[PDB]
Amino acid sequence: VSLPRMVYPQPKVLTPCRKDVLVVTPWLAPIVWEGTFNIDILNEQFRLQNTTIGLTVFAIKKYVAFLKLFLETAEKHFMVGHRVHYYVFTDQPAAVPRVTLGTGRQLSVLEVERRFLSEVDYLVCVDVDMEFRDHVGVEILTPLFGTLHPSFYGSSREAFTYERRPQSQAYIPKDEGDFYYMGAFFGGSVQEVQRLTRACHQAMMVDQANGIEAVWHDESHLNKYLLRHKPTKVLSPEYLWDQQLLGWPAVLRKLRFTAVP
Ligand SMILES: O=c1ccn([C@@H]2O[C@H](COP(=O)(O)OP(=O)(O)O)[C@@H](O)[C@H]2O)c(=O)[nH]1
Ligand SMILES: COC(=O)CCCCCCCCO[C@@H]1O[C@H](CO)[C@H](O)[C@H](O)[C@H]1O
Ligand SMILES: [Cl-]
Ligand SMILES: [Hg+2]
Ligand SMILES: [Hg+2]
Ligand SMILES: [Hg+2]
Ligand SMILES: [Hg+2]
Ligand SMILES: [Hg+2]
Ligand SMILES: [Hg+2]
Ligand SMILES: [Mn+2]
Repeated sequence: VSLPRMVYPQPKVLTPCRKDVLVVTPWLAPIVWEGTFNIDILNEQFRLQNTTIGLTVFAIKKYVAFLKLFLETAEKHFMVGHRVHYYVFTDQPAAVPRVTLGTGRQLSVLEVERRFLSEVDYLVCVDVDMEFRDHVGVEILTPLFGTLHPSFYGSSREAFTYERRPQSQAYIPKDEGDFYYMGAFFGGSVQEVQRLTRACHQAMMVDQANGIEAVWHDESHLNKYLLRHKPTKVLSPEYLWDQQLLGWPAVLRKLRFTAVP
């Protein structure tokens, strides 16, 4: 469907978006930083498609305590204006807090899937011991995306904590690797996310049988997958930070999703 008339600042071809950071990967995938996108145009594009975003989180044992802040802040900053379906996987259904949600947003509690394919267009998978502090919207939606780990975004590949043992399916040699993605925030279309989760599950089963466990578990496999299946968008550390441990550097114009102290 055609976009309606819109009035906004004209993009300037001879004026770089950001001159301090890389905003596009070598395989032409945008790296999402504040200043690279006009959210009004993007909101229009995704709303015209009546986009539904599923947000999945696991809250087991004492982690159910993080749900209230997580959901409350998600209501203020996550995909506001769009259809959102929260999926909370927990071992304590009765412990899930009663959070008030805006219109067009719902929450499903699953006690511990084709359902995802028929319910949402995109799946966003994150850790629950976090809080949203600023805008996290449709600028992240794409077939497959990963997020730059805050501890290695400025490091050389040799420093990346990839699994280095050739006996592991998550193995990545010192001369390979684009970025080190953190397992705490990834997503994409339901189809691509299920392909990724299926691939990692099978790879971890193989390691299990071979008597080996990847150095950083699921994250090690996530990195191996994204190395071989390039993400169509990469999120900057604005999307995964810890102000207490890492402060607020100039390169980050916004701190959007952070660890809870
Ligand atoms: O006993 C646990 C351990 C982990 N988690 C989930 O797994 C995520 C990632 O593990 P964790 O946050 O403990 O380590 P980090 O990922 O912070 O290194 C947690 O945020 C929770 O979402 C959980 O629900 N119960
Ligand atoms: C849960 O809170 C967050 O995700 C915010 C960012 C935390 C940044 C932590 C930086 C220090 C290292 O963290 C560890 O890094 C290894 C890989 O080297 C793994 O990713 C661990 O899960 C992570 O805790
Ligand atoms: Cl998840
Ligand atoms: Hg720009
Ligand atoms: Hg997920
Ligand atoms: Hg997750
Ligand atoms: Hg994998
Ligand atoms: Hg897995
Ligand atoms: Hg994975
Ligand atoms: Mn965490």
